Amino acid sequence: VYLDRKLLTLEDKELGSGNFGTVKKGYYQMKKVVKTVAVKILKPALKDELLAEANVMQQLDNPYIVRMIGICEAESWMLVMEMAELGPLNKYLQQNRHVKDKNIIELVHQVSMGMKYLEESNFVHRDLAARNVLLVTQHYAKISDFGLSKALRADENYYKAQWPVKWYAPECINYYKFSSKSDVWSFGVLMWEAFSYGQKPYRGMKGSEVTAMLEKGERMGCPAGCPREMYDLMNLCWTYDVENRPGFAAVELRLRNY
Ligand SMILES: Nc1cncc(-c2cn3ccnc3c(Nc3ccc(N4CCN(C5COC5)CC4)cc3)n2)n1
Repeated sequence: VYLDRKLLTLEDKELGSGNFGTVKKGYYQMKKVVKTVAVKILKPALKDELLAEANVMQQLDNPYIVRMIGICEAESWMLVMEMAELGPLNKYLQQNRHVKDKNIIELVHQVSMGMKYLEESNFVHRDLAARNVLLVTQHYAKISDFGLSKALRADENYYKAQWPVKWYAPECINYYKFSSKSDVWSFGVLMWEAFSYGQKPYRGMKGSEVTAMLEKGERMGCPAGCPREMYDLMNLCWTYDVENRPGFAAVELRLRNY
């Protein structure tokens, strides 16, 4: 899974950044054709964290998950992935307010299929948000940013940590337990973000203020122009009790029929 640095050419402009360091556009010389790529370039536990991210991506093979090309150890550690040219979903929608709601449903349904696969694979994403959905085209979305993801043990359906608070279900905040159902709650917030054309959720509120609101049974309101069925699904994703909240099979199934 180890790439040749001479076969990788990086562009100076940067696509994004994270605690890991920077993301740059590049080109990798494949078997004959050259492939456009996005490269995460490492800036102390980050190397192990980047390698863990690569380990998850190596195991995943689904049309709605960003594909990794490989890793390269050169001037810095690099995670080379196929390029999703149109970038993060939230920024795209902030700049393209005329996408049809039908178009949004198609994109959020694609996200549920990638997440259904991840759930079937017993991986939890733990960072599912509109900023981590990338557009290949306006009609093809892929899930990215597996830096926090975990492979669940064969005998448990959750990972217990020893944070993007606004995307986390109550059981994550209160008990530190992350499951596919926790990702479902995030998917509900992601849906809200998508239908709000990339506005931030719980605008102007502290994480502790968000937690108090949810405990009161309050939820974000319906974004302007959002179809009732999609708001209803969001509310179902925001079911307080992990046991009664739907899984991705149920979410994906509802989205497919709609
Ligand atoms: N963890 C992070 C943090 N940041 C980025 C990424 C990231 C990861 N990936 C994996 C595959 N593909 C991508 C990708 N792709 C991308 C494509 C286009 C843009 N945009 C840059 C700004 N641009 C304006 C400046 O000129 C117009 C709009 C398009 C950004 C990212 N990004 N991962």
